[PDB]
Amino acid sequence: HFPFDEQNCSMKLGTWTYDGSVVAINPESDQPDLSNFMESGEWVIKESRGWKHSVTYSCCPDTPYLDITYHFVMQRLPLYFIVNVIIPCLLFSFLTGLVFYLPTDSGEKMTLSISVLLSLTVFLLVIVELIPSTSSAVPLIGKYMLFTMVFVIASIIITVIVINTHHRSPSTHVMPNWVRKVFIDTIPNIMFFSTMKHPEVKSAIEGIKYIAETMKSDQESNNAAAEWKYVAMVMDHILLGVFMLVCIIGTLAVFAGRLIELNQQG
Amino acid sequence: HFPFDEQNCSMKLGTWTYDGSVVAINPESDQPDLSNFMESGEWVIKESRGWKHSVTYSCCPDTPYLDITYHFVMQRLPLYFIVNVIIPCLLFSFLTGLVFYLPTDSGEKMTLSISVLLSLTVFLLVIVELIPSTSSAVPLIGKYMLFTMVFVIASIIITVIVINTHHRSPSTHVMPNWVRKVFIDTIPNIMFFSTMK
Amino acid sequence: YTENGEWAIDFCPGVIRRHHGGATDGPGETDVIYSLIIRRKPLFYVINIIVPCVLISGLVLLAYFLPAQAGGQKCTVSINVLLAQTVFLFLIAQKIPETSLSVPLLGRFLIFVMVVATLIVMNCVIVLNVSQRTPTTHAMSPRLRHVLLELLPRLL
Amino acid sequence: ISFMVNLVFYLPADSGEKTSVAISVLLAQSVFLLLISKRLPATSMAIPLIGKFLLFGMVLVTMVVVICVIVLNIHFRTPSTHVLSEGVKKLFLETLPELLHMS
Amino acid sequence: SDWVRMGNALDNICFWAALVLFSVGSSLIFLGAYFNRVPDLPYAPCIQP
Amino acid sequence: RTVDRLCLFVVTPVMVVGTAWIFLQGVYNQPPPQPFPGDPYSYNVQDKRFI
Amino acid sequence: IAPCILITLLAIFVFYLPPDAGEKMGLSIFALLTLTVFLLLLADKVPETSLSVPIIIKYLMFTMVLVTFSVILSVVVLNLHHRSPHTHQMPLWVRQIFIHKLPLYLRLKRPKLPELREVVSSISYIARQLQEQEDHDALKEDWQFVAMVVDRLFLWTFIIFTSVGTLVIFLDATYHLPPPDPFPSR
Ligand SMILES: *[C@@H]1O[C@H](CO)[C@@H](O[C@@H]2O[C@H](CO)[C@@H](O[C@@H]3O[C@H](CO[C@H]4O[C@H](CO)[C@@H](O)[C@H](O)[C@@H]4O)[C@@H](O)[C@H](O[C@H]4O[C@H](CO)[C@@H](O)[C@H](O)[C@@H]4O)[C@@H]3O)[C@H](O)[C@H]2NC(C)=O)[C@H](O)[C@H]1NC(C)=O
Ligand SMILES: *[C@@H]1O[C@H](CO)[C@@H](O[C@@H]2O[C@H](CO)[C@@H](O[C@@H]3O[C@H](CO[C@H]4O[C@H](CO)[C@@H](O)[C@H](O)[C@@H]4O)[C@@H](O)[C@H](O[C@H]4O[C@H](CO)[C@@H](O)[C@H](O)[C@@H]4O)[C@@H]3O)[C@H](O)[C@H]2NC(C)=O)[C@H](O)[C@H]1NC(C)=O
Ligand SMILES: *[C@@H]1O[C@H](CO)[C@@H](O[C@@H]2O[C@H](CO)[C@@H](O[C@@H]3O[C@H](CO[C@H]4O[C@H](CO)[C@@H](O)[C@H](O)[C@@H]4O)[C@@H](O)[C@H](O[C@H]4O[C@H](CO)[C@@H](O)[C@H](O)[C@@H]4O)[C@@H]3O)[C@H](O)[C@H]2NC(C)=O)[C@H](O)[C@H]1NC(C)=O
Ligand SMILES: *[C@@H]1O[C@H](CO)[C@@H](O[C@@H]2O[C@H](CO)[C@@H](O[C@@H]3O[C@H](CO[C@H]4O[C@H](CO)[C@@H](O)[C@H](O)[C@@H]4O)[C@@H](O)[C@H](O[C@H]4O[C@H](CO)[C@@H](O)[C@H](O)[C@@H]4O)[C@@H]3O)[C@H](O)[C@H]2NC(C)=O)[C@H](O)[C@H]1NC(C)=O
Ligand SMILES: CCCCCCCC/C=C/CCCCCCCC(=O)O[C@@H](COC(=O)CCCCCCCCCCCCCCC)COP(=O)([O-])OCC[N+](C)(C)C
Ligand SMILES: CC(C)CCC[C@@H](C)[C@H]1CC[C@H]2[C@@H]3CC=C4C[C@@H](O)CC[C@]4(C)[C@H]3CC[C@]12C
Ligand SMILES: CC(C)CCC[C@@H](C)[C@H]1CC[C@H]2[C@@H]3CC=C4C[C@@H](O)CC[C@]4(C)[C@H]3CC[C@]12C
Ligand SMILES: CC(C)CCC[C@@H](C)[C@H]1CC[C@H]2[C@@H]3CC=C4C[C@@H](O)CC[C@]4(C)[C@H]3CC[C@]12C
Ligand SMILES: CC(C)CCC[C@@H](C)[C@H]1CC[C@H]2[C@@H]3CC=C4C[C@@H](O)CC[C@]4(C)[C@H]3CC[C@]12C
Repeated sequence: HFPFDEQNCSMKLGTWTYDGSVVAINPESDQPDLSNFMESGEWVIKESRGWKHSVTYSCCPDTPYLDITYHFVMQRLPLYFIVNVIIPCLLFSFLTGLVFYLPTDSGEKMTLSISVLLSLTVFLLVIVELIPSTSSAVPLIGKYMLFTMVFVIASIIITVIVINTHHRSPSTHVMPNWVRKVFIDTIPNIMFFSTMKHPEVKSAIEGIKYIAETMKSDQESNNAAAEWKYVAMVMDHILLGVFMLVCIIGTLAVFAGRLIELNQQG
Repeated sequence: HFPFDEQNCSMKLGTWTYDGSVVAINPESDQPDLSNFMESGEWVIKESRGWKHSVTYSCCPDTPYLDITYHFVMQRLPLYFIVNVIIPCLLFSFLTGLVFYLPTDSGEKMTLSISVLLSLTVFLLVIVELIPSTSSAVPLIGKYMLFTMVFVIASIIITVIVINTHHRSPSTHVMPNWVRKVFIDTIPNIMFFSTMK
Repeated sequence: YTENGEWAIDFCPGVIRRHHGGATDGPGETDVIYSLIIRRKPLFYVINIIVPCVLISGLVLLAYFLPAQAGGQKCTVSINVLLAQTVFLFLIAQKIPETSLSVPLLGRFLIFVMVVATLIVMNCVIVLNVSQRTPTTHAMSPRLRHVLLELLPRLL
Repeated sequence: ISFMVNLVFYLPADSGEKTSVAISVLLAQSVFLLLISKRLPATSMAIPLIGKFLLFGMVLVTMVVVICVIVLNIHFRTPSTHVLSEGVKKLFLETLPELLHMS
Repeated sequence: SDWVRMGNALDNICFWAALVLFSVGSSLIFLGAYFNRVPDLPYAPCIQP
Repeated sequence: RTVDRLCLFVVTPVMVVGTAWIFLQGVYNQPPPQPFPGDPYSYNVQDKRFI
Repeated sequence: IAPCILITLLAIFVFYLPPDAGEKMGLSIFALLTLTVFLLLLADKVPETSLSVPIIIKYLMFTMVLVTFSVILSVVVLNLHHRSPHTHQMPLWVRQIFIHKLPLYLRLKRPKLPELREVVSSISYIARQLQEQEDHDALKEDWQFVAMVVDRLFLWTFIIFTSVGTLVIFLDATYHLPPPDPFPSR
């Protein structure tokens, strides 16, 4: 649950070379003395208590072995990690979805996406510098950071797909019927946006006719390309919505469980 | 010659307060005892030898000063620095020249060159944390990194000049005769000539 | 016993050794040697370094799908993946051991993906150079045209 | 690397890679500042010479980025968005080019 | 357009070449680790399960 | 283009002169000839001050 | 502090960069990357406690949020600029607010016989195509002017928001003087 983690840490004390039959130990009080305890800027001691334990073995039934274990329940103060780790990750995650609102014709989609990835990679140095590095379990910070990384990678891949769809040449590529039905016909129904008699004389005559046919063919080619551009624009809208939803719900699914648990337990 | 360097360090031993006329020292053996020497993951001991030395000063000719000096010739194992330092520098050096095969109309020449420069700048962190921070001489890795940095910088300068030349138009400039003769006439004759004049 | 956060103790045999008992050796010697066989739990390196590095290094394959035009940003993607790999090199330099008896797997993988990224950068540069040729500067080579456009689809 | 920022003035505005070069030089200077920050104490008696150069270079590179933004803004003007007065044409196409020995 | 088609064909074949290289090399590097388990020694575990 | 050329010829000399001044302050920085200002003695082995 | 100020100035100046240059995103996002480098710089210096946030950390996060908003609103401006005229119909309220009302307040002045039959057909077709091109260009110019007006509005808004936030933080830091008396009365 780091940095919202609670730690139970003990201190077992006993006479190393004397057993309970020659030296008996008893706690002075049921709790440790915290009267002169200096406040900690990183931890809060919720509970503290000292328990006496006696252990006897069948080999030595007349010599019990005594110890006093003091344990402290400590709760981490998470403000430092919230401010220095979580907020930049949230900003990068929010910026991840903005590429789907950035038009392909700007020529800056990969700039934005790859540079967000670069900023996250550079911030990974900060992540390693700040949080501890252990393999006992995946921390909550680690889960959120990995989620953000996968979010950025998926955004980059889907952005490349969208750009490729945008630049589909109408000559080499022909439109599948399923793409037309899904994206031009069905999906826009739920889209509430702004979307949708000398030889020389004869040569001159043929030249004007050829120019007219050239402009006509260019018009058809541009319309066919514009269909692909419209398709990519529909995918971009849906992906913007989906990625903004995934960002919010991923943040909630990561943190809200432990946050609600701590809220309910005071 | 770092990281392919060979180092000769010794250990000078002697009685601090006793001269040779009261306490005499002699080595047990010609060489240090290395029978129980644990393997080193960074150095190989090529040679080892212990030498006795006697120093007499004119002030006190009858009181020699003795010492036994054990020296060790050590060769660095360079695989770590080859893998971590030299190979990335070689990759950046190779990437430096690829900008000159990029078309100017791509609008990616500066992106490539500047990103290579930025990679080298980030790599300077690795090198300065790894390189010895001493001024006795330039380490060989330091020379190679300075080479790569200087020549990616030169590539950036020349790429800017090439882009400027590519974008020229009669509305801003006029082709001089010498440029035309040098670049359009003579050089293509001694080239592959696949590109038409 | 609380297991170490990174290391699991699998085996720990003990042996009593005796040596130097020969006449030339002189008085015999003995010792006790315990061999702690410990296994690393690699979860931290998997989550924090290896998986992000693998994904960022796989991104260069996407450069093959971008258009070979001014707005394609094919070289943008490849060289920035190389830059991110350099950042990961700085990250990994703080963790790996600093011996030279062998190359660690993490370093080997990082250098391999860096070499692959460099080759893909060269490949993208070549593809761009081929794609944006115009008749005002280049003459149409028919050998390459036949090899790529006519022979290849029929061979495929 | 700091002197490399001056090449942006010789880059044409149609290349579309000017502010990228300048801001990348700024990023490299920031990396060098990070490198130097680990090597000296944080005393206030004086600014180090290398620190003085780095601050001066960062300020100059920032000014160069601003200049590049302004130059691109001027370059991409058209009749439908701006009006080109005769005074600007006289100053910037006749007098300054011949003063500066431009082609 | 012929030049663009040639570039597209080169990019298509080179994608598969690069994918095979990346996959095979990464798989070999990590399979080196997958076969690096602790050897089956003739001793009991240090900690009883 | 004219604005760019003017900015080149205005900005590059400023950069060069500022860098040169900043680094020349350090290039010609040496400790004083004597260890103690105001004391002409060099505190060297050659210049022994015999009683 | 000084690099952060310079980065903030560049983030402001993004909004003066024309959309046609195709360079807004690079400048804004590399400013963000430089700020990330400076966050790495501060990680080795700042205290690790959680009772409060250092004011320099507050300034760094404020600058990061400013650059993030500059990125977001540059994306908005580019979306408006590159808007395809035939796929979008400009709403009338957009026309009113962003072409008639706001530009005055932002000081943006917008300036302003088979052969013969086949000849007639071809010429008429070419003229009709060019007229359609002119109409398309007019709608595109309307969208681009809306983008320019929105860009100027965001430029002024960023100047105001940067000035206010920077002044608040800097005055909070400046007027934190040590106590005149070692044992003040509370
Ligand atoms: C963090 O970790 C520490 C351990 O390091 C935990 O400490 C334990 O706390 C519990 C109480 O919550 C202790 O349990 C109590 O122990 C008392 C003493 O037991 C010793 O002495 C008796 C003598 O007869 C022996 O029989 C016994 O074996 C021990 O040697 C008991 O008297 C208590 O009894 C109470 O509870 C039982 C039911 O459990 C009732 O039947 C009784 O009537 C009575 O109400 C109790 O068992 C435990 O011993 C502590 N362990 C140690 C090692 O100190 C912390 O609780 C933990 N913190 C967390 C996770 O919040
Ligand atoms: C790393 O650095 C160390 C220290 O500088 C070097 O050690 C020196 O190694 C050389 C050998 O290459 C040593 O020189 C040898 O010294 C012997 C000393 O003999 C003793 O007896 C004489 C009186 O007879 C005394 O004066 C002396 O102090 C000793 O008590 C000599 O016997 C050797 O003789 C060899 O050279 C002479 C000619 O000079 C020949 O006539 C002989 O046949 C023979 O070949 C020799 O002079 C030197 O003393 C070492 N110095 C120290 C300080 O230990 C390492 O060599 C170096 N490692 C590298 C760079 O590889
Ligand atoms: C490296 O660092 C060391 C210190 O660690 C410097 O040494 C100091 O050098 C200065 C200048 O040489 C010394 O200051 C001088 O002290 C003299 C003696 O003062 C003592 O005696 C008088 C009574 O006779 C007492 O009142 C006084 O408190 C001291 O106990 C003075 O006579 C010198 O006077 C000079 O300065 C005054 C004021 O400007 C003038 O009016 C005089 O004419 C004259 O010029 C002077 O004040 C200082 O004591 C040294 N510190 C030590 C030895 O610890 C090195 O100079 C420095 N090296 C470099 C290269 O920077
Ligand atoms: C740096 O850190 C030190 C230590 O933390 C601070 O020192 C504390 O300063 C405060 C404020 O000056 C002190 O609090 C005051 O103590 C006075 C004396 O209290 C002692 O004596 C009385 C009996 O006469 C005992 O009952 C008491 O326990 C103490 O032994 C009180 O008289 C003061 O009360 C008056 O002022 C307060 C506030 O206005 C009113 O509410 C009261 O009604 C009354 O008028 C007051 O409590 C405190 O004792 C100091 N701690 C020490 C000395 O250890 C420094 O102030 C701090 N420096 C900074 C931040 O600048
Ligand atoms: C070193 C920094 C300064 C470099 C200056 C280089 C100049 C080179 C020479 C430029 C010659 C231009 C000739 C053609 C235009 C003539 C008419 C005219 O002036 O109006 C045009 C502006 O044209 C300008 O260039 C105005 C000056 C720059 C404005 C940017 C902000 C101030 C400078 C940067 C900040 C300095 C402090 C912070 C950084 C240190 C049209 O104006 P507008 O677009 O309709 O309205 C602008 C309104 N706005 C300003 C609110 C957006
Ligand atoms: C602009 C492009 C071509 C790069 C130019 C690099 C030049 C300026 C660099 C590269 C190597 C440098 C030299 C490397 C080492 C030394 C020795 C020492 O006494 C400092 C100066 C001196 C002599 C340097 C002077 C400047 C230098 C020659
Ligand atoms: C450049 C690409 C192809 C490979 C990238 C990985 C590099 C670092 C790998 C490939 C082959 C590897 C070598 C293969 C075998 C040996 C012998 C062994 O006794 C020591 C390590 C050493 C010398 C390896 C060092 C690391 C190495 C050089
Ligand atoms: C990465 C791709 C491209 C190339 C892979 C080549 C393979 C065969 C190389 C890469 C790394 C190499 C290993 C690196 C180091 C060692 C340790 C040494 O004591 C024995 C050989 C051994 C175990 C090598 C065996 C061969 C090896 C596995
Ligand atoms: C600048 C804005 C836009 C973005 C960054 C938000 C920063 C400044 C916020 C996030 C969390 C905040 C802290 C949350 C709680 C506390 C504890 C108490 O002592 C009040 C102030 C203090 C210490 C806040 C100071 C401001 C703070 C650090």
